[PDB]
Amino acid sequence: GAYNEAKKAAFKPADVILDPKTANPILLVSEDQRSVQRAKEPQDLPDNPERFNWHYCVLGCESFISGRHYWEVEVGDRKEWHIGVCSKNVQRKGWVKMTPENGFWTMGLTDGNKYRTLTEPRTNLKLPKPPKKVGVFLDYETGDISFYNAVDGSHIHTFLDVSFSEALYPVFRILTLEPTALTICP
Repeated sequence: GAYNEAKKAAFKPADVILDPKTANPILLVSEDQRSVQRAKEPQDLPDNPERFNWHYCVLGCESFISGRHYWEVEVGDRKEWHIGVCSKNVQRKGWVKMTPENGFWTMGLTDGNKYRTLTEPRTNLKLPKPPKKVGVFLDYETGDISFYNAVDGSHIHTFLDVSFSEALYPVFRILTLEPTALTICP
């Protein structure tokens, strides 16, 4: 409603571009670097330090170190996805649990209709109607990372008062093979 729109007025629209050097080798980044798909099996890519080698993750190219920013992700009719923000300084090699304590502030969908935070423990989110487009808001100085349905402005989750000192990236994760990609709205 009017509340989420005038919120949007106070946050700078970020132009998020996926970074192919960060993407786990099971992921494909599109030619326009706005969408991500999965491959049936891993591609042959370098194990460069930037790359997630266990988690099925990819980062934006640009990080945030101050200010208020937002971007929007077309999740569409996908059955599975997770999105949010992570530290520049997360562990990219080997497994770490994707939780706030490890520098991941994410939420998403599993099995078509189970929305959750990747808080520790996870928290189940009851969304009266499924989002097609998710708005992600970052306020670096307050420490808030929030998720909204970008069409009706309805709130999905906020991580409040996080203690940020680090650069933060947009992060995206997909586990499934589906016909619909995960796509950044410009």
